[PDB]
Parts: sequence; structure tokens; C-alpha cells
Amino acid sequence: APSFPFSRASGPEPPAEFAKLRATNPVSQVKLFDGSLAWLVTKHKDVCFVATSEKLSKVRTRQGFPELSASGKQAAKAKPTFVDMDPPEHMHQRSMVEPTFTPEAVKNLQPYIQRTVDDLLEQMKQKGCANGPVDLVKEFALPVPSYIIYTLLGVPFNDLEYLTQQNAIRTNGSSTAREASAANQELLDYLAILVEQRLVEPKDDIISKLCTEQVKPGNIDKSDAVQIAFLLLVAGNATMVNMIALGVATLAQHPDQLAQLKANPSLAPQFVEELCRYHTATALAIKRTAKEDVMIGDKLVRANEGIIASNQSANRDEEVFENPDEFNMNRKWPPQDPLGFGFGDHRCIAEHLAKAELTTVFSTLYQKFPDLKVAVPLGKINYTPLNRDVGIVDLPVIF
Ligand code: HEM
Repeated sequence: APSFPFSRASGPEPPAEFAKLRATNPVSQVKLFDGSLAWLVTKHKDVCFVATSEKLSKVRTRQGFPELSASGKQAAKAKPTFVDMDPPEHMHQRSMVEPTFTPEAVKNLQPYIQRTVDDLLEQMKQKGCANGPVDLVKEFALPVPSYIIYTLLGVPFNDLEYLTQQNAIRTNGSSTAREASAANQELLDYLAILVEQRLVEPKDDIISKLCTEQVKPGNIDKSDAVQIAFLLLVAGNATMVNMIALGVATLAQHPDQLAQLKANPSLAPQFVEELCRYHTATALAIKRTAKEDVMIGDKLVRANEGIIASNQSANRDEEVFENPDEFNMNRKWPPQDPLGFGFGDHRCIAEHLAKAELTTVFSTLYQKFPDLKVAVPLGKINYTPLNRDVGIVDLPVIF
């Protein structure tokens, strides 16, 4: 049994193991950091099964749960939020914050998302790059998702820049364990204050709705509100930043597609669709433990055994996506859903928001800066460590 998680084949590539497993051993056993074994599922059909099977559980206090790191094991001892719950607890809590993320709500949010992207690009423009390249991540990829989610949660304008910086430190590879920890705790402290304030005088934001609708009636605790708001903040922010950066790098690697996007920004949606399939930046979130024996493919997963369903592998499944390792914005999509945002009940709550943010970015970035260009050779791009989810640390650009 090979150690898991696997390391990416290279900066922008997925681990090489998946393709081989998909073809010769679709459902196999892998060894986790602590020596325990878990079932790794690599085929699209099987990943979808694992994502929806009612015989599987997300509760981390169940023995056999596939925790992939030492810290993951510690985090499992805390009170869980809906991300780690099974029905009926799962939807009872998720329903408390879903309103802001429905397709209709996100469609009505389009002007705000556009306004936010326009303002950040303009700030980038007025500043220029006369003295050299600027980091596309720091100046644009980071603040876009950050400002939007913070604002949606209820954070006031003047506090955005500081909080955006602190949340980054949380996951920055350069941060020491202490720095990452301090910033993490500091965001929780700030959220605790916001809850207290909104409990007194609510505003038109997420935290206020939790206070008024759930905390006040005693449905949930104040700390619960803080944790739910915290989950919404840290669940996909770093991912959104990485996706924007990977999107720019990808367009640079395939000039003809960039030329097409520039000529027709209406292709932004399909470009985003392919980007979320090709670059599965959150590939270790579909995990479970079997509550009872369950058959998957030619294997039997016994009760109390853990399962890791790779949506990244599923998104490169030849049986579902023709020429899967080819980035093609004009891809002819099959009836099967690409799984960049998961599947089933637990499917990313912000899928519509995330796509709207990415679609807005790629339907605007090159109109603002038609000559935007990565300021370093593409083969020198600073990607996230190979033993981590795919992403980009920084991206020097000129325009
Ligand atoms: C491009 C960006 C994003 C990607 C690729 C992404 C991907 C995912 C994936 C793969 C999962 C696992 C779903 C499953 O269990 O099947 C997930 C869960 C989740 N995501 Fe996202 N996400 C992104 C952005 C966001 C943002 C912006 C937020 C916050 C507003 C967010 C909040 C969540 C939450 C709360 C869950 C847990 C849902 C549940 O378990 O019920 N995501 N996301």
C-alpha cells in the first residue's frame, strides 16, 4: 500500500498515480501518515457513489476516518459544524446559511461581484507596473474572494485589508506554525466580537441572520455562530485565490484559448467550467468511513474502514471526459457532472458563488488588461508544494 496523499507529478499536474489506478486498480488501498489504511476511489462513477451513499459517514469521531495529517487528527476533537455532519444534522445547520448562496441570490449578487472586481483591477491599473511586475495574487487573486466573503459575512469596509492579510497568513506556506495559529485564533476573536455586535444591532449580513434567526431563539450558541461563520470564510477562500491564479497561468500556457477568450468574454462560463475540472484545487474533501459493509466496484469496504474519493481523478476519467488531460475551453461536455465542487448533499455550498466570481474575473481581467502577461517564464511559476493541493503562491505580471 503506497503512502497517501500522493504528490503532484509537477507544478501544474495531478499526481501520476491516479491514471494508472484508474486503468488497473480503480478501488485500492493506500497507507495514511499514521500507518492506517483507507480505500482510495479513482473512477468518476465510484466517486459519485461514495459522495451519495447513505451507508457512509462524514462524522470524524468514527474510528477508521481517513485523517491525512497529524493536525487533521487534532481538529477532529472539536465540536463539528455542518461540514462534518450526516443527515439530519447536516441540513439542519447548512440550511441556516444557504440563502446567500442559492443560484438566484448569486445572480442578484452579480453587480456587486462585478463592482468588486472592477475596483480592484482599477486600483491595479492606477498603480501601474512602470517599475516592474506586480504580484497578481497579492494585488488581485487574494482580495477578490476575500473582500466578497468578508463583506457577505458582515465585515466593515475599513477592516478588509487587514483581515484579508491575516487569513492568508493562516495558509501561507511561509508562515510558521505559530504564525499560522496566531492568525487563525485572531480571526476567531474578531468574529466573536462581530457576533456580539450583530446580536445587539443586526445589519444586512450573514452573521446578523445567524444571530437573529438562530442564536436569539436559542437554536444555536454564540460560539456556534462564530464557527459557522468561520467555516464559510476558511472553507474556500484559499481555493478561490488559487483558482484565479491557475486560470491566468493556464491561459498563458494555451495562447490560442486566451486569444479566443479576449475576442469573446462570453466564453468565460465555459472556460471556468473547464478550469474547475482540469484544476481540481480541493481534491481531498470527499472522505468517509463505512457505517456498514459496502460494495464498490470489485472491492468490499467493511464497516469502520475509511474511504477517500478523489474528485481530481474523477475529473480526468477517460470514460467520462474525452481526452481528459487536455485543457479545452470548447470541450463538449458529457451528461456527467464534473466534480470540482464535490457531489451529493455535501456539494460545495458556494459552488454558484465561486463560479460567478471566476466567471466575472475571466470575463473582465483581459478587457481591463488586454496585454496582461506573466512576468516570468511559465516553467518558473511558483506553485504550491507538490505534496499539497494544486495552486500558485505568487504570479508576477505586467500589463
Ligand atoms: C473555486 C473555489 C472553490 C472550490 C473549487 C470548492 C470546492 C469544494 C469541494 C470539492 C467541497 C467538497 C464537497 C463535498 O463534500 O462533496 C467543498 C465544500 C464546501 N465549500 Fe467549497 N469550494 C470553493 C469555494 C468555496 C467558497 C467561496 C466557500 C465559502 C463561501 C465555500 C464553502 C464550502 C463549504 C461550507 C463546504 C462544505 C459543504 C457541506 O459539507 O455541506 N467553498 N467546496
